[PDB]
This record gives sequence, C-alpha cells and structure tokens, in this order.
Amino acid sequence: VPHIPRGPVMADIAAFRLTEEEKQRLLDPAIGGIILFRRNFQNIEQLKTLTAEIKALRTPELIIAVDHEGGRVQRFIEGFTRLPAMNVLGQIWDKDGASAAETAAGQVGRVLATELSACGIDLSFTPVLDLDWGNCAVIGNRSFHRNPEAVARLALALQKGLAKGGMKSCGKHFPGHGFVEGDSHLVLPEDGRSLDELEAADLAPFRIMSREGMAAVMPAHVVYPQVDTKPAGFSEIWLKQILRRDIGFKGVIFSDDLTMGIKERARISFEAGCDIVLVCNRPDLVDELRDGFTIPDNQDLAGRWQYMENSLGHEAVQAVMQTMGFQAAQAFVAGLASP
Amino acid sequence: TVPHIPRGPVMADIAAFRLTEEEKQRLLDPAIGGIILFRRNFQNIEQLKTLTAEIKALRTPELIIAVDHEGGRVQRFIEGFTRLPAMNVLGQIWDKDGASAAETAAGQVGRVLATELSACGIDLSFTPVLDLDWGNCAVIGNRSFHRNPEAVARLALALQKGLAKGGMKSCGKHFPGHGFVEGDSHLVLPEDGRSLDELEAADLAPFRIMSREGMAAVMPAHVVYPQVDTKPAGFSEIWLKQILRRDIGFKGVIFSDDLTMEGACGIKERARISFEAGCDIVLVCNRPDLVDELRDGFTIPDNQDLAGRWQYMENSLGHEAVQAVMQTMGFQAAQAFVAGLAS
Repeated sequence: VPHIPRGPVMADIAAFRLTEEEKQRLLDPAIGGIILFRRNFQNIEQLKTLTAEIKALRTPELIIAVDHEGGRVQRFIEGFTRLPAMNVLGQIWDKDGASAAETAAGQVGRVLATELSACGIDLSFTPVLDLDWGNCAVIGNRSFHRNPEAVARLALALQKGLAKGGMKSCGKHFPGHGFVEGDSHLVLPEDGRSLDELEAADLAPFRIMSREGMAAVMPAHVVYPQVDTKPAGFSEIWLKQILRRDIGFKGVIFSDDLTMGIKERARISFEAGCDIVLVCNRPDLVDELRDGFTIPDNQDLAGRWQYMENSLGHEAVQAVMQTMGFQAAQAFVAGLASP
Repeated sequence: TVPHIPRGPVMADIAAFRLTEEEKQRLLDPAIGGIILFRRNFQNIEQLKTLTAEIKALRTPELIIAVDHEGGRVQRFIEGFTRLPAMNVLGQIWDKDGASAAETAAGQVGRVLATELSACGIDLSFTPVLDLDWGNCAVIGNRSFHRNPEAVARLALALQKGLAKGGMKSCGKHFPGHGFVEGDSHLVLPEDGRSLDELEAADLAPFRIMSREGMAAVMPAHVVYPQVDTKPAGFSEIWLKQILRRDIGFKGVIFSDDLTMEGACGIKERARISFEAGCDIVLVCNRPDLVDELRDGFTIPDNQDLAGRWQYMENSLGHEAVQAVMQTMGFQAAQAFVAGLAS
C-alpha cells in the first residue's frame, strides 16, 4: 500500500463503489480527502465497504467527510437516526431554557458523530455558526438562533457531543453568512456592515469555538466590502489577518466548493490562507487541477489533516452503540426530529 | 411627450435608490419590458414611490416592476412594511387548526403582502412557492407551505385570492418542483432523479391547479430531471412546451432561469436558448453590462402573446385607491394579524 502524504485537495466520487478511474484519481498526491453525498449512499453495509476501499488505497488514509448538519442537510437517511434541524435546538433554548437546549445539543452531536464513525467517516462539516438574522434562505433553519450567545453555547455543546462520537468540529461559514440574502438568484450579494458590527455579533461564535478547540473552519462565499473587496475565502485579510493572527485559530481552513479556470481559483484560495480546497461534483475539474499541480508549501498541512482523523476505533464504537445510554440518546434525538 | 414602445422580452434591474441617466437610457431600449427590485434599491417608502414613479414615467405601456416578497427570509423591503411570516407558518396552521383557519390566514397574508407593495408602485411579487416540503431542500426550507400537495395547492389558491385583493397576480415557483432535491450549496445545479409519473402524482399538482385558477406567471427550477430531459427545466422544450404549455395548458408568462453558462462565467446565446426552450421573458440581474451587450443589435423574437402576458401582470389598483384602503380598520386589522404570525 503506497505511502503518500495527504495532499491539499478534497475531491468526491460518483456512486456507491469506487471505479478503477476513481481509484487512480484518489492515488494522486494532490488529493488528501473525500467528501461524500447522498448519491454515494445505498445502505449501511455498502457505505462501510465504500469507506474501507477508500481507506485501503494509501497511507496516511484519505480523510472522509460528509455534510450531516441535521434537518434538510443530512445525506444518509436509511439506517441512521433522523437528526433535527439546528434551529430546533434554538427553539428548545427559547422555550425550556439554555440548560435543556445545551443538553439536547450534546446528545444530537453524540448521535450524529457516533453513527457516522461506525461507517468509517472521519468528520461532519458541522456546526453552522451563522446567525439567524431572518435574511438568508440558503442558511435558513440550519442556523441555531439569532442570538450570538445562544449560537456559541449550542455549538460548544454540540462540539462536545461530536467529540464523544470521535469527531472534531468544522465551523461555518466564516466570518458569518447569516446577514446576506441568499435565495433564488445565483449572485452573492455583499454584506455591507462594518467590522465592529461583525465583532459584536457574527464573529463571536467563531472566536469562542476557536478558543475551545474547533478543528476546522469553512469560509463564506460572501464579500464584506468595508473589510475587503474579495470574498472571505479568497481574502488574506479575513483568513490570515483576522482568523489566524487576531483570533489565533490554528486548525484547518477549508475552501468552500470551488466549482461555482480551476487552477487559478485554487491558487488564490491557497494564497489567501486555505489549507485545503474542495472540488465537488466535477471529477473533470479535479483531473484538470491535479495535472501538473504544484503542492503549495504548507508545513502545517500534515498535522492539520491528522487532527481531523476519527478518534474512535471500530471496536470502541461498536461497544458504545450497545450501551443503554447511547440507545436512549438515539431515541431522544429521533424524537426531536419528529412531531 | 412620453414614447410609446412595446414591452420587450427582457427584465433587467437597477443599481441603487434612484435611476441614473445611464439606467434611464437603458430602460428606454425596446428589448426591455420590466424591472426587478432588490433590497439594495430600498431606503424608505417615500424613496421607493419616487423610484417606481420615475421608472413608470419613461415609457408606455409602463415597465412592469416586480420584487421577491414571499415572507420570512425572503422579503426585500422591511422598514415601513408589515413583516411577513414564512409560508410554512400557514402550513402549521393547517396541521393545528385545520384547513379553514389556514386558508383564511393565507388570504390575509396575501392581501397585506400585495397591498403594501401596490401602494409603492410595484406590480407583482414573485410568490407563491409551490415546491413541496419533502424534508430535503434547505434553500427552500420554510418557504414551502407543506409536504402535502393538497395543502400546498389550497394554501396557494387562498394566498392568490388575497394577492388579487391587493391588486396583484401570482407567480408560481419553481416549476416543475424544487422540493425533492438537496440544496445547501448556493451555486450548485441539483439533480432530481425521479420519473415524470412520480412528479405528476405530487410536485406538479399545485402547478396544474394554480394554472387552471389563473396563475399569471411561472418561474422554472434551476434543476435537471434526467428521466425527462438532460437540460435544466428553464432550458428544456420538453418541460416548458410539451409539459407546461400543451399538457397543463398554461397560458401565462414563463420567466427564465437567470443562469450565466460556463462559457461566459455570451449572453446573446444564453438568451436565445431560453427563448427557444419556451421562456417569454428573460431575467438578467446584477449585470447591467450583460444587459447592454444583449440589447445592442437585439432582435426581439416574434411572440404575439407577449404584450397580453405582460399586461395581465399590471397592478389592478390605482395609487390613491390603495392609500385609502390602507387607512381602513379592516386593512389595519389584517396588518396586525399578519405581523402577529411573523412574531
């Protein structure tokens, strides 16, 4: 089994099992991980086979991720506990108070991560830390709450739950996607607010999560003209000056999906301060990108990938899932997802 | 005097709070028939009335002005307007208090939504969403009335009656149904793998019913349905001519999917394929440069139905008549009721 460092590109796969073409593509040194989607899921046993064959190609093993946020963002349904939307936890905060909501968030995190860990997944791209300003449909009910304190505290509780399931957290979408409108038209409108306004609200959950060991951040494809004319994901000011130096974040900075040529788009992401670029739904663009690709010099990259590897072994996870307390967490979380 | 020019097949937009001279010249072009407004075009009620008046004064028939006021997280104009609830609130009323209470509530939401916009010189809101809440699509999310096509159809019809009291027609979206796909990445073209039979049993039914009952316009989904066509709905003859025009019998406006192709990241070709697929009117937003490129030497495609399709959407209520209705106790009670749903 070839020993190749994990490269700075996260790619994806077409269907339920790897094809030979996909195997050769995943051997490229540009690639360090894979993101899975609903089209990659048939059942639990197929999924375990898929993640095993991805893992068997090379060492260090390719990091595997998925979007399991809850509600209308949960790729794998059949055989998993149905997860509630994150705004349901914010509704519990308003109705039954902070303590009940935090406890609920902890259980959602635990269930979410553990069930994925059992299938060979390393990481879910969660939580959303965007604030519910009542402006952005594409975020919508994926946001915990309007109030930065509720978001911060619900996210921290979810994070602790994720860690019990073996996973780190990935906060999104830095520095805050909640204020802009985002619905039926495909252009990214500006967020015209000042840095002071963002520090008072949208940035606070990111600061707090960073301090408490958040492993990864994904930037917003949003321009904040009072801070920089570039979108956050392509901005040295946002990613190096604000996120790295001022906030002190030491983890992975993912790019969002750069499909939206690709070589230049990836270059500007890396120059801005992203560690890893995501290229989804477009194996052609991954092939274009990797051909003659120069891996940017990033001495921190290997450790940043390895921090995201799942912390639970296969047997350890099978043991936790037989416990009465985990089975009770499952039933509790399932109940939050139904009326 | 004020020039008499037919409304063209392009809907464009504007940069800020008042027209610039360049925008005025652009809006005189015979390629243009209407304007879509966004939050960036809104400062206050009085500025908005001035903006719509100056747009209207350029030519006759007056340019059609539209906006996205759905409710909840899709409401462009906030300050001085009643805050509108998300459409799923009406579906929650359906589940809890029954169809009659929900329909009555939908009628009031429609009335408030349309009347307040009509007062500002707006012709049309791009509402309602007829997408079904399959529990799959975040970008639709709470903008859908309900999971069940019957509830969606009936809530939409009641909203439509409300809209008409405020002077407006309706625009159903996103044909043939955006509810089943996942949609949490802004720029991605989702794939809905279902058969036409599956869509006829559910997602298409609200569109059929709204069409029969006088829906004025449809906006297509930026979604590929591979079992029916390899092209997205807004670029598909099968979806727009075969299914929507001939099978369903829809006679209103088909707006375009405003999509810049991998070629352009030009516009003349993109507009051409939209018209060839069956769109009446193409939207070009946030890119006055592409509107300028498009209109220069533009040949207006021959569409004998276009003039009447635009005119059906013109607001039915006069400016003074609306200012009078808004002072009535029954309208002010509608406002407070709708505001309460949004809390």
